[PDB]
Amino acid sequence: EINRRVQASLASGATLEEAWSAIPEKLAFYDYIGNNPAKGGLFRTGPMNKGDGIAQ
Amino acid sequence: ELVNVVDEKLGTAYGEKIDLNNTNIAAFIQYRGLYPTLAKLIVKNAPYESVEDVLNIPGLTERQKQILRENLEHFTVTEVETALVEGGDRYNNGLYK
Amino acid sequence: TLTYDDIVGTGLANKCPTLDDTARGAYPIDSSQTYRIARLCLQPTTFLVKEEPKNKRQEAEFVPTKLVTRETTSLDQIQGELKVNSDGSLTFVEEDGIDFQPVTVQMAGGERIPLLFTVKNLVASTQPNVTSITTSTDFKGEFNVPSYRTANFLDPKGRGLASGYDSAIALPQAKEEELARANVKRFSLTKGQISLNVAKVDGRTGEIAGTFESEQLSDDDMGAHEPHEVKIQGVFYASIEPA
Amino acid sequence: AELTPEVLTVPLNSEGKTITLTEKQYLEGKRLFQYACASCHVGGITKTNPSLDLRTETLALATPPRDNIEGLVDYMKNPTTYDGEQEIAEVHPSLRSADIFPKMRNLTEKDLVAIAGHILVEPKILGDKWGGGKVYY
Ligand code: CLA
Ligand code: HEC
Ligand SMILES: CCCCCCCS[C@@H]1O[C@H](CO)[C@@H](O)[C@H](O)[C@H]1O
Ligand SMILES: [Ca+2]
Repeated sequence: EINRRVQASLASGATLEEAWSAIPEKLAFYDYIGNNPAKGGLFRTGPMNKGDGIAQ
Repeated sequence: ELVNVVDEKLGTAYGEKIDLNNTNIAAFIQYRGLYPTLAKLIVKNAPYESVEDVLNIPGLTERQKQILRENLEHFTVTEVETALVEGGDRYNNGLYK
Repeated sequence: TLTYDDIVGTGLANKCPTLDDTARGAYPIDSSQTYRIARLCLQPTTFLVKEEPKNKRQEAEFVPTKLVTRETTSLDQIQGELKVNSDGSLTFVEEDGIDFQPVTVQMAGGERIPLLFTVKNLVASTQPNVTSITTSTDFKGEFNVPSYRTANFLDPKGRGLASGYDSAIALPQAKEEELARANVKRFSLTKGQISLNVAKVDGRTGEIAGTFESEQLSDDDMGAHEPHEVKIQGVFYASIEPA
Repeated sequence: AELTPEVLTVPLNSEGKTITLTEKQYLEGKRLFQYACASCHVGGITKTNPSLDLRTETLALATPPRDNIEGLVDYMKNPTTYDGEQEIAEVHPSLRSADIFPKMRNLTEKDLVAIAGHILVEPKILGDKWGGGKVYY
């Protein structure tokens, strides 16, 4: 979906900076393995933020 | 800041060509005529200030010198890197197949 | 004489040859002949490690250590040219031999100190005008001490210089900078210093024997920590030959 | 896919001449290579000197070129180092040192051709796996 939006932006004139600058942070953040729930461990306790950190 | 000296060396001509000052001896197998006799001699008589200096190794037959000449475009020289040359690593660097 | 089966398992294989108490002679040097040391042997009898104090106003002493790697310490079959110099001094230039042993000693309290005990690339000299080698002759020189581990050595998490991972792969998202010293392996090359004090000479044979003391740095674990200063003492033996 | 006449067609000599082997020679070559060579060259590698392999490209850069029947047959008679500078019959099996490498004693000229044929055909089938070692198992 991120690739589609970037291709559309471009198809319609945007620079590469603009096209990517148009991607919502929230969408990008989903496209990150730190949010994939199959990456944990049984004894790795607490919030996700306790592993990779609090995303800024 | 701390640097891995081997990774750095891959950014120099050592990453492109056979370096007469550092490269393990098995690399000489990549060209006709170098291994084992010239390779032994090149490594034993290193380091070299320039590539051409390889021609000044004492005791070389004429065809030996000629083989050197034909392969100079495949050679380079950089500073002796201690991590590549210690431990007899030029002779056996722990890599087989 | 003694064969391998006489010696095997006794400890003697780690002992440098000794000279009789009559070996007090003089080995003449002809500035026109070239010579070599055909066999240099160094047997350590004491390893001392310099303590590292909390304040650098206290005098730091070399303290005794306990050897934990058994009788695997002696350097032997070392050889190289013995040059006669302009001023009549002699210079030994090491060419080859069994010229290093990894050694681990333990401080009181149990801290283990690995070191590469060595005289690699030794260039050692006497005082000038040495017309004969006598029990008054000394050699003093310097040598190289390369990293205790060579470049392929992988730490327990697989990280290395010429091989291995370049990060702490078990901490996929930890910050890199605090771990840089652990992650980026480095290969030290330092200098050590040695003195050989002749105490016995067989002029009839070219054999000499005496005491030595050297100083060098210990293992820095490929850059991960600061090495300690070591002082090695023992006996030596050498056979000189016209060559 | 099949073991066809094209797969079995290999360079005879340094000058571009080819020779087509029969399926029977191929099989013979594989058998005799097992009988006399595979203890050190299983898979196209060399157990006692892994720097040198039996890959076609490696053989081509030997001196003299060994990437053809004639070169291989001659190797099997009078083996040299890779630069052709030294004769290594004393530590590498050949017809010349059949006294000390006794499996060499009943290899005929035709056997030598079959083995050469095996060595040149295998990489045409196996590709980089030939001479690749364990990475390619
Ligand atoms: C369905 C039940 C359930 C689920 C799915 C969750 C899920 C969650 N909780 Mg909640 N929670 C629960 C019930 C649950 N909780 C109950 C009942 C309480 C009251 C005790 C709590 C109190 C609580 C607190 C106080 C916190 C959470 C937090 C969390 C988060 C991290 C979980 C974690 O680290 O677990 C780790 C789990 C384990 C390591 C246990 C694994 C299974 C054990 C080993 C079973 C034991 C086996 C046994 C010995 C077998 C013996 C039998 C014999 C015959 C052999 C996560 C969203 C943390 C947080 O992020 O909150 C904001 C947090 O701080 N929970
Ligand atoms: C181990 C005991 C071996 C057996 C059995 C055979 N070979 Fe071998 N081979 C061996 C070594 C150590 C080497 C390298 C020798 C050197 O110093 O150069 C080789 C090399 C070859 C080569 C040359 C490879 C190249 O790339 O040029 C060939 C063509 C070769 N060996 C073939 C061969 C055949 C046909 C054998 C069976 C009769 C055979 N080898 C046996 C070790 C050993
Ligand atoms: C300059 C020294 C390097 C020595 C030559 C590289 C040998 S590496 C080489 O990588 C290839 C991967 O496609 C394979 O064909 C082959 O099996 C493999 O060993
Ligand atoms: Ca004295």
